[PDB]
Amino acid sequence: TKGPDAASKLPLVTPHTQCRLKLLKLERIKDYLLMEEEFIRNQEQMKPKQEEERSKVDDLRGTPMSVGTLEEIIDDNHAIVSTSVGSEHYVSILSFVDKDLLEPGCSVLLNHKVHAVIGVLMDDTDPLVTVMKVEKAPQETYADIGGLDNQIQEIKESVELPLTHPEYYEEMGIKPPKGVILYGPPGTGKTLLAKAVANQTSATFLRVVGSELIQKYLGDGPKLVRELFRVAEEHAPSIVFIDEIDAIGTKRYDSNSGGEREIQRTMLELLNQLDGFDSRGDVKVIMATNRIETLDPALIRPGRIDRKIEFPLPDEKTKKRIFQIHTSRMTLADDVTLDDLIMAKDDLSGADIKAICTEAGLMALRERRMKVTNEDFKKSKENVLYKKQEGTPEGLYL
Amino acid sequence: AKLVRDAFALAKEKAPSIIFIDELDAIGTKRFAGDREVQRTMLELLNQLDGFQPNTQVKVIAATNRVDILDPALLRSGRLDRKI
Amino acid sequence: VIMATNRIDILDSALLRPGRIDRKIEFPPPNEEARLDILKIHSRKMNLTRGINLRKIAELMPGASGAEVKGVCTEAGMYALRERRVHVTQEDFEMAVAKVMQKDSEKNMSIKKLWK
Amino acid sequence: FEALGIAQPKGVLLYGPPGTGKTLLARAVAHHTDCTFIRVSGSELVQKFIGEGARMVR
Amino acid sequence: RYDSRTTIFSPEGRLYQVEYAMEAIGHAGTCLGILANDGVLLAAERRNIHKLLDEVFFSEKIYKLNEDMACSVAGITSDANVLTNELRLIAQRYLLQYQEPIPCEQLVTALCDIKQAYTQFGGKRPFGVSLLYIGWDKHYGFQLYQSDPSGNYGGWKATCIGNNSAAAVSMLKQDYKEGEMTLKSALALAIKVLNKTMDVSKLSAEKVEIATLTRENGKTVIRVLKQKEVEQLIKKHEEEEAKAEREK
Amino acid sequence: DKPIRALDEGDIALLKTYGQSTYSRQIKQVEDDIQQLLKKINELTGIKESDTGLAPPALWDLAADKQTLQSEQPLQVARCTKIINADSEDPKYIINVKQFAKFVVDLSDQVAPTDIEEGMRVGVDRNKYQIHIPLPPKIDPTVTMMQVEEKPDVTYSDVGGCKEQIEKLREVVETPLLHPERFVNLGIEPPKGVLLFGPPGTGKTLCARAVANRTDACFIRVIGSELVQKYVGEGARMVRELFEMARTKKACLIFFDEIDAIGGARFDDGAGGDNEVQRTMLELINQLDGFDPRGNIKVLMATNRPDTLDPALMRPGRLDRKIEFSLPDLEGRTHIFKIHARSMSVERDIRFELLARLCPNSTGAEIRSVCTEAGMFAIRARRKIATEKDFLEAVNKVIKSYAKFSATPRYMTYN
Amino acid sequence: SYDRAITVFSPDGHLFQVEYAQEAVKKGSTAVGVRGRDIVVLGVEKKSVAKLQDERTVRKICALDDNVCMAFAGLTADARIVINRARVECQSHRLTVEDPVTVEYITRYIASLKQRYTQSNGRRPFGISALIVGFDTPRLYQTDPSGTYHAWKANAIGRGAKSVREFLEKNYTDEAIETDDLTIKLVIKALLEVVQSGGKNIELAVMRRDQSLKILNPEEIEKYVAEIEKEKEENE
Amino acid sequence: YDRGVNTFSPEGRLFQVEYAIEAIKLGSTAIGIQTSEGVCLAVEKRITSPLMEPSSIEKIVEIDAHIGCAMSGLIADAKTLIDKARVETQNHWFTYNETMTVESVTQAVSNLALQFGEEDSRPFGVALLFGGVDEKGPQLFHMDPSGTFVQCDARAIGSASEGAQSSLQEVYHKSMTLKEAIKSSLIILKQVMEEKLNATNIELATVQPGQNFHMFTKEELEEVIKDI
Ligand SMILES: Nc1ncnc2c1ncn2[C@@H]1O[C@H](COP(=O)(O)OP(=O)(O)OP(=O)(O)O)[C@@H](O)[C@H]1O
Ligand SMILES: Nc1ncnc2c1ncn2[C@@H]1O[C@H](COP(=O)(O)OP(=O)(O)OP(=O)(O)O)[C@@H](O)[C@H]1O
Ligand SMILES: Nc1ncnc2c1ncn2[C@@H]1O[C@H](COP(=O)(O)OP(=O)(O)O)[C@@H](O)[C@H]1O
Ligand SMILES: [Mg+2]
Ligand SMILES: [Mg+2]
Ligand SMILES: [Mg+2]
Repeated sequence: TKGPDAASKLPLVTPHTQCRLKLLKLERIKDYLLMEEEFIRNQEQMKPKQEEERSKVDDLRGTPMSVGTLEEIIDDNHAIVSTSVGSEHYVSILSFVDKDLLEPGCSVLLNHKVHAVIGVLMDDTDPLVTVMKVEKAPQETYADIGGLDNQIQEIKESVELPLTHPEYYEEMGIKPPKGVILYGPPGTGKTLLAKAVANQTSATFLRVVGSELIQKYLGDGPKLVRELFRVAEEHAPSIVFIDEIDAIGTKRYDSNSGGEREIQRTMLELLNQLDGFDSRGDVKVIMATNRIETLDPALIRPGRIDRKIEFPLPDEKTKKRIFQIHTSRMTLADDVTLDDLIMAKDDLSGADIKAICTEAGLMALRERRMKVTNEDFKKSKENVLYKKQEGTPEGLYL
Repeated sequence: AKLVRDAFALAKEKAPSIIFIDELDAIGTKRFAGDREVQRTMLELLNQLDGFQPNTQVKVIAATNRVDILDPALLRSGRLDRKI
Repeated sequence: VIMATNRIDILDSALLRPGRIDRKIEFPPPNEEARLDILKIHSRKMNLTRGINLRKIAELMPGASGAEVKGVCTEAGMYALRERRVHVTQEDFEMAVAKVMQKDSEKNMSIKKLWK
Repeated sequence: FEALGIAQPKGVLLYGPPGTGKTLLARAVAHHTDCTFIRVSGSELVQKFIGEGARMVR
Repeated sequence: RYDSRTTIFSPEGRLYQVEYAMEAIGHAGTCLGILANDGVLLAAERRNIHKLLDEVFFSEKIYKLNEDMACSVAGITSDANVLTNELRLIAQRYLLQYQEPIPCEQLVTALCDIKQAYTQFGGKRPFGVSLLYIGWDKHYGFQLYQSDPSGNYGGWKATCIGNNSAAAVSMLKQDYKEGEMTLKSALALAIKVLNKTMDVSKLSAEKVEIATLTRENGKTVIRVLKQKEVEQLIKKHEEEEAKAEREK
Repeated sequence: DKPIRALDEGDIALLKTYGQSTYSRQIKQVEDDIQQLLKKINELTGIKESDTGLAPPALWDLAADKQTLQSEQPLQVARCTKIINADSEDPKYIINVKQFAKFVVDLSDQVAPTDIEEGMRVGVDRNKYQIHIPLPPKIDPTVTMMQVEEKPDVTYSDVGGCKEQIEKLREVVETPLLHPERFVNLGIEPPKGVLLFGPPGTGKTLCARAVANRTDACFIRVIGSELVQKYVGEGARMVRELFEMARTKKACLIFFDEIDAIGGARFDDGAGGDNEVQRTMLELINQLDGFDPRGNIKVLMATNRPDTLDPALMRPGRLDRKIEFSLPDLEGRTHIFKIHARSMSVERDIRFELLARLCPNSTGAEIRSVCTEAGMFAIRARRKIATEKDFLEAVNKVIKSYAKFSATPRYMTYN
Repeated sequence: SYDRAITVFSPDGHLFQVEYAQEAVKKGSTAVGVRGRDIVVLGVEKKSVAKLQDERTVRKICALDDNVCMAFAGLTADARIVINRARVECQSHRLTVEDPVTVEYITRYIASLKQRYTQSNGRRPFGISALIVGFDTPRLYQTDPSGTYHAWKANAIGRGAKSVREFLEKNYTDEAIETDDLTIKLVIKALLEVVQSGGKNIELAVMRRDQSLKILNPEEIEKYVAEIEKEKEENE
Repeated sequence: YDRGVNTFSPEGRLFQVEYAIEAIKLGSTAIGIQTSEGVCLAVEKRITSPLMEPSSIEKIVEIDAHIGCAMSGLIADAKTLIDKARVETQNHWFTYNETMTVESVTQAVSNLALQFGEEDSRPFGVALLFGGVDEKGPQLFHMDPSGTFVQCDARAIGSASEGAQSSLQEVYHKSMTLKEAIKSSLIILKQVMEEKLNATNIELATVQPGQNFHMFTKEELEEVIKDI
């Protein structure tokens, strides 16, 4: 089974104000951590059997242990095993090995001298895949996202609600959506939403770049994708986030480009994993891309990617929410009227609002002030907002 | 290259032998590190063609769907020349 | 991350967004006082002769790059070297400016007169 | 920045006409940084190979 | 791409060829127009000023369409020539039909309509010429008008097109007083804005031509300023700059 | 403007002190020691002992394992390349040790010369390389895992709107197997290959799953990632061994899912291109048709981009029948809607013909997504029955919300 | 691949250039128009002109004839051409037949003229949509770059179309157009739902029964805006 | 092959007219039934906004006092064809002092339609249902962008054409009366419409031999509707 390896996270300490309540909650966290440290330190200290078992098994197998590939199972205790050098050896299977675990192609621990099967290596996970697993959940939560109520609701119905409440889906008869593509202009909150869902989820989370799943050697790309998805299968409730799928999701086309055909083969293996022969199981996929129109139709089609969540440039209410969230830790003055920044049509995104807040803080620091003002925000708006050149036509239209 | 040499030697051992090389585009691809090994195989084949000369009973027929991919050195004069 | 590049408008607006790049610092061609500062900076080790007014040299360089100022100083030094001297004169600086400020026009009045 | 509540700025893009001191300013920063100043050109991360540029960036 | 033909709408509804002509107008020489009480003037830069070019027309950028009208020019030379000739033809046709000078605005619209045609019918490239119009009539007095390659026009009191048009229009926005501007103040403003917009320093007079329009005893005289008065205008501007230097 | 003044050390100290410091220092120190404490716990536990093949104690309980270790000796696997047979009394045997070398050895006295035939694989001792035991013929592991051995639960009643495609498929992969006598009587050799092609999500993989569900023969779901191997010529050998395994089974079925991966177009103007992938594709071409007749191996190939395939592969001697899956008609889309809404808790008054007509150009996958979205809408507002309005909203959300930019003012052009 | 010509049907029967022509309207400033029992009113988002620009030439409300006026949204030059053609056709119709041109007839002519530029290649379609209001009975029609006209009790075209229409449907009541001042106030409110500057960017033209056009000066519009604000001040 | 009206395909098909039928498919549903008692003709209105005057949606037009027409597809092409039909009817009356037969009216409209490419343009992307009484009796004709036209006892065009056509085949016989034809058309329209059927989402028209007048229904629609 090998249930999910959910990322560990400390409880959120709120209020975020530098008050005594935050001190008390943080000191409660420190208290419990010290309790855990004391118990885990005095556990092995007071430890006075299985040592005979270890002294027999380890002595019999000996060190070092070679790692080979099982090729054939001839007898109940004899196997043809190929070493990493590609040389096959007819070796013996020692008694202290589960015969049901031995399968062709499995990674098998052999003795160094006689290469006899001393055990089976379970994980044998590519290091480029085990690094995709998330161990420390990101600090961003659903409370750090301003607006985006529809997008958050869709992503929760897709990858969150089925885990907590599969009762609705089972009762009505729907198979819950198992693929979501977060597409929109950059800086709108796609990666932020991925961070938030990773923080909230109780299922294992795999983060991919859409470009680290691509390897030098000819066949290692699709093989790496298959390994990643198999690992996702192992920890049954899983979420596989592939940021910037544009890297491999680009539309298929015919050209010589010996590397591009491997690119397309890798993406073909990806879409086979998403929806092909054999079921995919209880593993959700979240994909993010700035440009969706350049993606291959067979990748973003329903059944492979069930939902296409659009992240538009924030509107007035959403922008006001972003400003309220990102100046929450600030010390605003009384003359500040955030509205003037929220209005007008600068086409500023959530990342733009974050930079506006940061630059207003820097402007206040320039005047040796730890509290921001309206003038600082106004200066920061023009200082940071200068991104696009023209983006507009002339006075043709009345 | 060993396979090509052994096949040609087996053709030599039998007096009336006909070699049939299908899909010459695979090993007859123009040169440009598996390219090195493919070149070794193709040049061994070329040497085998250059080997026999006294109108020996060993004759070879090559079939391909592509001629542009085929190495022009394969055609030459003392090698496969009957472009049927 | 510090990223330096010309052609600000040709790099995609995906690394240009505020999250990836928080500050976009423009390096306009040096103004007159900036050109004076650059001239003073790059002539520190050059043995200048009294009557080497660098303000007038900055006037004679209407909107250079800043590397062109260093090239101007280098070419004045080259004229001094070719004359086998170690000092630099004002006329030397002005004519070095003229050489470094070599502009290539269309040289085809037919093309220039297309746009009336 | 922690007390202000803002997030520390990360990226600085020095853009302008050529020969104005962008990489000169980068060199000056590298001289007084008391910190690691890994340098990258715009063409060292290309490679002829698929996924090698991304791997080298990583 | 949707810019191969003038009659192809972009998916966002933008005529890319028309916008290309508008942006190409920026290549043309700077020409500016200022309205003022009892006067209206155009100024232009001679651009190509090579010593082997004889100056025999004296009005390479300013043209007289009607008795009480004049136009500037900024765009393709051939398109400018045909547009000016056709402007004169329209004005003379109106005068022949009605025995009354064409009231400025209509003339603009007339030409503009024709330009619009070149942006609608296929097989014809849009007129890559934008031009200013100055005039006077019995309805709205002195008028200044701005045209576009698309055939769009607009009334203005002070506007410039060509090289560094944005800087000129910003300077005019800063240094124009609606209602209380005269011909002399307008000429000084035009000289200073030309000096700032033209990268060349000291604004040598032979590189700039100024043509004014004024009403004199019901004769609506259109004058093109000779070099001699531009010398004294440049000297006046230099002496005002020297006087402003006194603050330091 | 006024230049920004520098931030002197006194200013830094004032800004970091002239403010909240009653609990700021304590809060920051507590957070830092919290992080350090977490690191301490993680380090001090820090094992997560990896699972190894250690059997339960009662399973082995064997002190004779060491006796097996020291007494028995390892044997390297090598195929006897040739029988020298010098005088049939000292025959000698040329063997090939995979990639190590090739040797001239003799059998140990344990085995008989008649039991060691030419070409088979045998175990040799590591010292004198003498033959010690005959071995079963090599079976590639990944090739045997390429088989399915587990019929999916997709029947033929779950593929709506593709009646012609299903019948033409069964005419090539089912009918010539269950009832061959219907063909030999008419002297017709049925097609031995089918290429399933069409828009994505039209049901090619679903039909392949149904075929595997009721094949009754050997079904091999070829993985496109395994024919693509790191080493030169290993993919071609993969194809050879796959076809040999198929020939071992009586009248096997092979399904090359997503054939575009290894079915590109051959070229040389790219200065090398793939070559290895092209060589594997060429060997597959050779196995499909040519000398050495393929046999009773009906081949299934699916791809939703067929125009990039090699014309040699597309030639109707390897892929004889070309079944095309098209966008379902109105009746087919009604059938798909009924199929995918069968298990849903919906009303009995849903006019599925209306919904099918509301999705003119839509694949079966889009119909399934519409049904799932209707269920999602019925779940959002917690109703236990999905009504017609939910299905209409789902159709708008799935088809219309992403079809085109033809807005209603622009859609007023048609009436 | 089927959007580079006007005479090519898309595989799903779409004339994509004709559809693209409507984006030019979508890029224009909002123009709203309603009809009352005795008046026809039409407001315009009069975007602020430059400081030195004369706003006399910038006209969006143009009177086709003494009994019918028209406000466009889209390309300004195409609008000028269409307005001139409509004036010429209305005068010609008055010449041929004594009775004045009906608003329905002039809208039919404008729609046919726009359509005839979408039937031939090498002829760019008009990129404007028009609201034509007149008396024959107060009638309001809207054209389309495609060449289709429609009769409406109330529209709004241009930049704000969905928002202003959404405001309009649940605001156009029988009592809303009961009084002429009520209808003008409704137009002002509908325009203010999109034009977020107030007064300075609002231009409303009202044509009464058997009367002439009257562009509302920026003092009567200011008074109506103040009255609307006073009426809306009942929330507190 | 699918870029001009003058390019033939390897199969011989013109891949431009078929696109015009596709343009038809996204119009609005129109049912027409011809019975010995007359012709009935129903259309779904597809109202877009309450502000929009419903009388502006001209899905039903009067070609003459005896012949009416229903469109489906582009408004511009349909109105051009309808004006052409009216002009031909008036010209035939002028030059022959008789009412043009609906077959001849459809012939004239089709003759205009076939000229999509004839001169050294594009097909009219609209199907027309011409109902009306002539010297031989009531008649119903259907015409498509290619200019092919045929008499149909009961024809459905626009969207929902397939389902409405199937139900029409199920529920149509030769000896239907006008009232039962109206009822069948209305029930089919209700079953093929996403919006609830009422007096404002559909319009009805009918022609009778001796009752050519009243070539429409105005507020008697509810009379048939609530007696469904
Ligand atoms: N709706 C939002 N609410 C709160 N913060 C936001 C929002 N949108 C963006 N941000 C802020 O912007 C930062 C950067 O945005 P993010 O990482 O989500 O980019 P993105 O949308 O994934 O863009 P890209 O196309 O570059 O991947 C986030 O860390 C977050 O602080
Ligand atoms: N006729 C149909 N009836 C029912 N479901 C269908 C039908 N056609 C397609 N589907 C649905 O489409 C889903 C995905 O389609 P499928 O896996 O066959 O894609 P494909 O067309 O082979 O695409 P790819 O190009 O990725 O190979 C299936 O899970 C199935 O539910
Ligand atoms: N402000 C300046 N002061 C002094 N030297 C400068 C300045 N700007 C540019 N330079 C000169 O320009 C040269 C390098 O310019 P560089 O930084 O490469 O420009 P860019 O980054 O635009 O290519 C240096 O030798 C430096 O001396
Ligand atoms: Mg992101
Ligand atoms: Mg540099
Ligand atoms: Mg598939």
